Amino acid sequence: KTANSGYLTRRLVDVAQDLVVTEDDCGTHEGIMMTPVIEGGDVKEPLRDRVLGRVTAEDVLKPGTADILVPRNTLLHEQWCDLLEENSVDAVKVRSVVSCDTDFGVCAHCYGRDLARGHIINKGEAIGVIAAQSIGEPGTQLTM
Amino acid sequence: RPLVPLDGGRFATSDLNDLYRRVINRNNRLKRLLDLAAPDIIVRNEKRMLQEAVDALLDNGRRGRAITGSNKRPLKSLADMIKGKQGRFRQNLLGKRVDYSGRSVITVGPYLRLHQCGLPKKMALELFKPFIYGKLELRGLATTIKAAKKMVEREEAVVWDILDEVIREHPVLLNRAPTLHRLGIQAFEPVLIEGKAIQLHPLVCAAYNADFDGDQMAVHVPLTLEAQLEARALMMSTNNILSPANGEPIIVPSQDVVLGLYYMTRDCVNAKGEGMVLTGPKEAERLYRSGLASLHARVKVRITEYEKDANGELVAKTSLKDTTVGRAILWMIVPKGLPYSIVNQALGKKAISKMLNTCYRILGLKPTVIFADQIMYTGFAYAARSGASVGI
Amino acid sequence: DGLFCARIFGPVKDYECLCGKYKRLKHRGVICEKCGVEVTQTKVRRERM
Amino acid sequence: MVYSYTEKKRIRKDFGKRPQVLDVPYLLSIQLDSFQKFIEQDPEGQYGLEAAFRSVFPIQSYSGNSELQYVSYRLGEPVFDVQECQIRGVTYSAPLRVKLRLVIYEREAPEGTVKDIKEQEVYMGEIPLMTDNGTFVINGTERVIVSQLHRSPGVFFDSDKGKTHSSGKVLYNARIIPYRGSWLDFEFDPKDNLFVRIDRRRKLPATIILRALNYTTEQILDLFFEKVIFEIRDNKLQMELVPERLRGETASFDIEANGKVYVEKGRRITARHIRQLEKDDVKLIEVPVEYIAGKVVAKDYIDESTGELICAANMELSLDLLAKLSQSGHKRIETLFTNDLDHGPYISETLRVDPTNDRLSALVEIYRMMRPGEPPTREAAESLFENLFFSEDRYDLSAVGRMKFNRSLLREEIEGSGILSKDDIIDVMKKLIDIRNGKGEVDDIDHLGNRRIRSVGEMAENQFRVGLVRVERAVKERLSLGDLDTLMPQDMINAKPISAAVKEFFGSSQLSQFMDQNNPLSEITHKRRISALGPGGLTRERAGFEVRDVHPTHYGRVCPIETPEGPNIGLINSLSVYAQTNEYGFLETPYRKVTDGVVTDEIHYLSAIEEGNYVIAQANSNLDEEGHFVEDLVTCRSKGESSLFSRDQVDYMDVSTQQVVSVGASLIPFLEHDDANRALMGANMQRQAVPTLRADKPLVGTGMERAVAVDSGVTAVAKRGGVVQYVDASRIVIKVNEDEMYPGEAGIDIYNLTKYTRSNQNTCINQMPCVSLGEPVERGDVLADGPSTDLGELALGQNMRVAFMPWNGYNFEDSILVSERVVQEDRFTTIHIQELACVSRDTKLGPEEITADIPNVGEAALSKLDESGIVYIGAEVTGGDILVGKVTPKGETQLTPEEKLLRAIFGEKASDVKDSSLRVPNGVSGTVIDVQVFTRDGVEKDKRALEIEEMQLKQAKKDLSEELQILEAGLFSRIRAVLVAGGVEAEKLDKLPRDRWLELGLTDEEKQNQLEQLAEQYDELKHEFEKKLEAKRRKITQGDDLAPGVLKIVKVYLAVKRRIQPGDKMAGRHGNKGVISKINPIEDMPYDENGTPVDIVLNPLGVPSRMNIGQILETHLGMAAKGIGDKINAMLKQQQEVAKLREFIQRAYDLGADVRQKVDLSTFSDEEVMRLAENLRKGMPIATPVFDGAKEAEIKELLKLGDLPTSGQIRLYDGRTGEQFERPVTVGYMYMLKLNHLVDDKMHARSTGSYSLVTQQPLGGKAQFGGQRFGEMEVWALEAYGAAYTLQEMLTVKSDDVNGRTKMYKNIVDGNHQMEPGMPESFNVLLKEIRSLGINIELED
Amino acid sequence: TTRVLTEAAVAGKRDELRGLKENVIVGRLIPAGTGYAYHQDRMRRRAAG
DNA sequence: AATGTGCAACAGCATGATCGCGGCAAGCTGATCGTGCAAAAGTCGTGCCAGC
RNA sequence: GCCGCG
Ligand SMILES: [Mg+2]
Ligand SMILES: [Zn+2]
Ligand SMILES: [Zn+2]
Repeated sequence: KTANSGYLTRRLVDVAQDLVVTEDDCGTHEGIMMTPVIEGGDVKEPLRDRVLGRVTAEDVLKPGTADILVPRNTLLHEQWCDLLEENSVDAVKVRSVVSCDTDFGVCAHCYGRDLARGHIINKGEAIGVIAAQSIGEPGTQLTM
Repeated sequence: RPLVPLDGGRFATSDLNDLYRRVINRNNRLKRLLDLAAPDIIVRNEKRMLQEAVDALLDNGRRGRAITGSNKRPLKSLADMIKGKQGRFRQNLLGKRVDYSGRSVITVGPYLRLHQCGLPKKMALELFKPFIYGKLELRGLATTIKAAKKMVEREEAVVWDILDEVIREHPVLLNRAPTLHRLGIQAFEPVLIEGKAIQLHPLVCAAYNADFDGDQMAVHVPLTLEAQLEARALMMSTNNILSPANGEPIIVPSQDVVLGLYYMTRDCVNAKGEGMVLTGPKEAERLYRSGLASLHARVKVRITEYEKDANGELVAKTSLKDTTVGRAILWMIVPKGLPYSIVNQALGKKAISKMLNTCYRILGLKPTVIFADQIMYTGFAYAARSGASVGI
Repeated sequence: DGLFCARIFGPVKDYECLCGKYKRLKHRGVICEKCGVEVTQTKVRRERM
Repeated sequence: MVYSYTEKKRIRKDFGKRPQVLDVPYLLSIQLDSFQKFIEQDPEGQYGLEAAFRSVFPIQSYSGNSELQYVSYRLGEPVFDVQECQIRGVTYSAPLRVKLRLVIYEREAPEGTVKDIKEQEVYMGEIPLMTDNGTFVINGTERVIVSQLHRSPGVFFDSDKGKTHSSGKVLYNARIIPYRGSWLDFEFDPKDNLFVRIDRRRKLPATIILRALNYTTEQILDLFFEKVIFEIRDNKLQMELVPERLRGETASFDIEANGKVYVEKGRRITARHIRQLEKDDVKLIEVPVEYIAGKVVAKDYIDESTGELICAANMELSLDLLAKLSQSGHKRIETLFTNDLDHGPYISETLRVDPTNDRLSALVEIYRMMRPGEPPTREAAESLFENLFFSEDRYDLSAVGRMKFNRSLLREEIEGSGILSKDDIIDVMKKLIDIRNGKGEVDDIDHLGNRRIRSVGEMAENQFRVGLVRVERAVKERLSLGDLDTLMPQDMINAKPISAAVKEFFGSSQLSQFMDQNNPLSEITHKRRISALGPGGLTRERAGFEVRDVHPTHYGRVCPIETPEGPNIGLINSLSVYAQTNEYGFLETPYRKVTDGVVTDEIHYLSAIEEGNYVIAQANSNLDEEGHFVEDLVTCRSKGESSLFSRDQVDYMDVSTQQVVSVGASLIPFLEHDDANRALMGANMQRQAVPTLRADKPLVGTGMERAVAVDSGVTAVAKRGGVVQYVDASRIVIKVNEDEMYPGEAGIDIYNLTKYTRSNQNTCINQMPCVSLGEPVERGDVLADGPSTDLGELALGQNMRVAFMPWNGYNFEDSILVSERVVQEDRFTTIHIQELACVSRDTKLGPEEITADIPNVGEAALSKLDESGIVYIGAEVTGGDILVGKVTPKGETQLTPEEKLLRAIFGEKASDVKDSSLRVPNGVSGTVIDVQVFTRDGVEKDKRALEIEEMQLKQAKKDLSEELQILEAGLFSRIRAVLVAGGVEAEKLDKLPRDRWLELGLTDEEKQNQLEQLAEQYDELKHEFEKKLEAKRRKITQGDDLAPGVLKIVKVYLAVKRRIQPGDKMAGRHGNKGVISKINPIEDMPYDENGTPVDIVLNPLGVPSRMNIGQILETHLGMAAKGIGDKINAMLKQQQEVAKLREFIQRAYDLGADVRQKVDLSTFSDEEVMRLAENLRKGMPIATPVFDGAKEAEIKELLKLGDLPTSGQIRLYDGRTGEQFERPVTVGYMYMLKLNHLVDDKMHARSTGSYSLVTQQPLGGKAQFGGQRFGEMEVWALEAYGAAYTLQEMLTVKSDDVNGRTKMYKNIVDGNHQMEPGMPESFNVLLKEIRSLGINIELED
Repeated sequence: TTRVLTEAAVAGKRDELRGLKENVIVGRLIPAGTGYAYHQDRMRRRAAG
């Protein structure tokens, strides 16, 4: 299976090589709606895991109408995640890289914070190779 | 397309030379028979043969099931020998064998810091030859470059001192063979050791997927000012603590460190010392080390915690806590600002990574590095003190 | 006029030309009467086509 | 008697529990037997050289009336024995001398001969021979030849798993594989069409070959189908009744039996109606005309009125043709079954597809298909088809092929023609058809009844046969142009093709590889190896999951544990201990017969096929004294499965408990407590252990160590053991006892031990004697133990006091912490020997001379060189000191005055000649062991040559004079007895020499008969001694006939003692490996209450996640054994009286719960008991067989006897702080090995070196000063970091930028650390390579 | 590579060396990380002339 | 009601199938003739003057 | 081409 893993990671690296963070903020309103990953009778992915270190694309509303909890275009860190877990937020609209609409790259805000360091990502970080390596480092432990 | 040399003065024609010679032969024969008013069929046959030869030269293996020769193996034509595996894999495109590089077996050094590695003095003095030449020439020891080369060859004691000097703040970067992710190549400050095996800090092992059962690592020297700053500020083991795939810390205690931390922070119903009251962790360590109390004994200890509730300020609270001797001893290691509730458990490799994560998210980077080093030290020490063993 | 040639592809050894008519650094870019070899750095054996 | 002399010296405590029926075999039967069958004469041409010779000879010219008749052959005596042959570097081989004669026949008189020239033998070829250990010393190497596992020739049906067309339709294909030739394939098209594939070409309709065998359409339809008859008389149109065939069918109309209704229209189709119809005897009955509409006419009825007829086979019938045949008088019409219930429409479709129906048409079609060139002329197609199949020479499947062919088709006969007939193709086609219908089943291809083993003999025979046919094609030519003067040497003997083919196979082949030399275990494992690769085998990439898996028939034939790890897993295996080969070559395994309910002792060897039907018991089944089974319901294997069966149902029983595991894996004690993968790694790791300075027996063994040590051949084993007469560190001389003696010339046995000698892996091969003096020795005892052997018992490691505990992180992961006492006691110190060679070869400018005087080199370097220019024996060299001084001359003929001044001031050479001397390669050290200078015939002898030759003469005469002295002493004794019988002068007769002038004459009879015969015998003895000594001296001193260019060869040996160090790799035999981390001082290690410190500290965390409980059990058993040894050594220290020592040793040996070992010291006298106790002082070498060894209770009670804690754990005190560790620590004695992976050969570093001519990048690997490869993924990681400048310097300056390298070096030496990058040469090379195509690529601005 | 070069050779296209593998092959600073800053200086000069 | 067109199934062919590292032999194996003549170049046996 | 190492 190591040969298959190596070939897969080669393909991923080559498809994703030409992608670096080039802009501070594209300014788009587009985003991706995120909800806890649920199937059947058990919880699999809580919203805290799926939203941590991402930038909100729209204002999050408490079930009480017309109460702005966290403002638009902000980075969610452990404090924000804990605050939204204290309330009952269930779906959060956070911008993702598939809607950055910038040319030959990705906005530093559409892409969340880099997982290696707590701060938001800096311009010029080659994120395609990092993503390919992260996806391809496992696979040697996937039972095919 | 160099010619293969052989025994004596005889030379062996290589692949492309054979293909070119064949093409030239057929072209010359066709040219000579064109002017002889040869019949149409022989001219046609020679034209076909020339076309076939040119195709075999330009890309062998198709249209004629290869042309082979002298080994019953297809001949390596122009297309096949582009670059290694026909692409740019081997001798281009990130495939270069690099100079100023070495390789050796890795062993465990528990005395190291998080940013240090062990480099043999024989492996150095060979990676750092031009630097040592420069230092010898600049100190006035060897004026001519020949004198410096001879002095390094004879390896006097002054060469060793100068080598120790040039190593001082020059990070060298080690990597393991299957560099799966980016944490598989990291820059450490070398420490010269008398040996032949590279000594690797245990904590980083999980990043490398490296066990000390015959693994080998390669050492590269970043011989430039910009490269040195890049190794120090981008590839240092103190820089990449969290894995850039999920954000969870990747330099975490493993194996013996976890066993030591778990054995230290446990309790038993009856032990030496029960409900005894201690003025602080120092008294707990004194009681354990001198033998008047057990690591698992349950006591009441006066503990002072620090909170960062104020805006960037640490405020202290002192309280009497029901804990064990081992947890109190461990508390002398946690940096100020973390609650005592992170120690009042068993710390089974899930609490310890969580406590490192909270240290990173609350205190910063450098206190977390100091904390990780101290955790590894104390875990090894108390695992050895524990004497845990497997029996039938 | 061979596959390995000295009139083309440049010289074989340093600045020396075949037959040793002009073989030194004093002569440069000169083509011998006997052999069409020119005196140059013989690193052009990797470039002349 | 009960115990041999060598076993009496140290008796292991076997744990047994089950008597062994048959002992382990030779362990080398495969290679020795295969080569013996290949070489030895056979009066029937069954196998070997004689078989090939009878296959080829006799051969005659094309009606030339001249023949070569073959009569027997012979192999000459080898010129050099294996020792000298390995020393010089020549192949160990023997000549072939074949006796053949010419017969020239009469041209005028048919079948008559006119000339018969019977010349002597003619020489061709040089056949290598295998030594007594099963190795071919060729070109001065070892070169074991590995057995091959391939597909036995025959017929194989396959199902391709039924996923080809994604329609779910299963396609069955049959394949005929010859031993030598081209295969046949029959395949099914999902549209249900037969297809035939010859030589794996495109598919063709199958009926072409049937037409090619002179088979008409009617005949093939009759052969491949059964035919029924429809009778239409008086418009009745009756049908024959076949109730068996009418199983599933719908009644289209009323069915009446003899005018009475039997089955209604669409009535019940159950078996009851069929049985009722069959019970009633009913003749043919009328049937509706609608049913016959779908039928197809089989035969071709002929009209009696006109020649026109309906011969269209595979055609249906119309209403008009019914009237036509009625007019023609066709009362009965033959039509095939056309019934699809179990059968089906087949064959007819293929013939409908292809319209050819004539033999010539089929032959021309197949000739065009096979050969797409020129069409034939009735002669090329026929010859081509003859050459494919039913050809005596072009096609041949061997006897195993014919056997498999007959068995697959259930034919009673087994022996048959090794060539295809016309009927077997029909039979295999019908078998494919029937397996399609459902009768029969597809067979497994991995089954060991379908995989054969080719050993050395068969492959050598095949290569010799290839060479032989090649020589025959040549010798056939000349016979038409040869007169009566031609002789066999001139008969185109042509030794060159034969010798070239055999040497090419033996030296450079896929399955003839360097034999590993670490330990005797790795040797013995490599010798008995099964390889699935090879010429006629399969490649690594072309093998799927299924081929490299463990098939249920692998039980007692192929080891399930021992196999390489990464690429070759499952493709390389080792035979089990007991597996052998059939007469055909399939693997068989011993078993014990069961009669009634008892287990008898007769042993039957069962193959893979035969064992499938018998019910086979298990090795560990309890038995009573009478042999019956203790329990009624026992475990068994019936057909590739296992279950519980009754006591009277079984048919065979396992012979022993080592049947499953190989020789390598049967050495791991407590194997049953190890994970299968960890056991695999341990077995593969035992073979890499390096022999140590001193062998140390395993305290915990298995008992197979004696077998490995003895049958590996490294040791010296007696063959006519009597009483040892002389012992030396080099020789052992034994006087054979009188009970066995060859009459005449008396006889003694001399064993010359091989002293320090390099192995293939550059270890040391050393033999030291085991016997002292006057010690009786029996046949089969060991005299000297080779590398890593102790008293004839395999000892490839050392016993180390191992404590399982984490220690300050120094045994993190798998690292191993070692005490300084291990280094101090010189354990794990290994001697490594290296080769260096120098050649004095001729040159255009003159001859190369080896002289001590080397120009330009001073006296200091020449200090270690003698007057001949070669280093002194025992000189310690390192770095680059000169070993031999060789001088290369230079050509100078334009005599110039400056050279005159140079020649005048300095010597006559004036250092004109260059020097090219042998220097130690850098980084190598050692002491010179031996120098092996060889000289050419005619060239003057070197100074050291006379010394070496005189040493050889002195050794030869010293070794040969012993028998001379014995014989002369015997003759003198006989003469003394004779003179005592008459005229005895007592000591005076012994005072004078020559028996005091033969004691005059004395009596007439004694003088004429006794004295004369004694003198005659004495003078004949003197003469034979003189002549044999002269012959030996002439043999030793001669000029070697080396290569034409070379005039002198010099070989220098170096030896260096590598001591253990942190980087070194150490491992136990339970898969637990590691590298050392620290060499702790003695006082820092943990110690027990007795103050004795441990030697090795291991990590316990490596036990539970790896599942090696063999580790812990071996540790406890070693602790118990060392406890008993300590008790014995204590009772020996205080000089305790013998009887109590005997009683204690008896108590130790009488332990265990019903063990089969019954060693009793009552029969032992005092001396042997004292010797044994002194031998058990270090510990009791107790042994546990593989799967039935020591139990928990036995280990605990063994510990109890030695006054050790039964828990196996003691209290350990810290060596640095003195505090007791909180928990008890497991301490014992584990037997550890030092693998060949040392940091001395694995540390490398480079800063500048030599670069490749093209691409100008650094070379690769050590021994060439290479740089580490910055591969693709490394650059990916650097890009992920964002490291642009480091990446740029790694891509241009460090590697490929030609000017960037020099600029960067100058900047560093200056101290600038500036890059100044540039243009990699690799990209310029790529641009030139692309431009050399028809493509223009440039650099724009 | 046979297919990619063939379609590139016919179309007569150019690379412009914008990605990472293009710059690594020719030994230039990659446009990511510490080389990102250097690549921006070159881009503005190209636009300005 | 016979006819032409567009869509789909089956066969053949191209492509690629992890990264480093260490050690050992044997192939690595490799030739276009002669031609017979001027034309040139070189070489050899011989005689020359200049130094001791 | 073979063998092994992680
Ligand atoms: Mg490893
Ligand atoms: Zn964006
Ligand atoms: Zn010239």
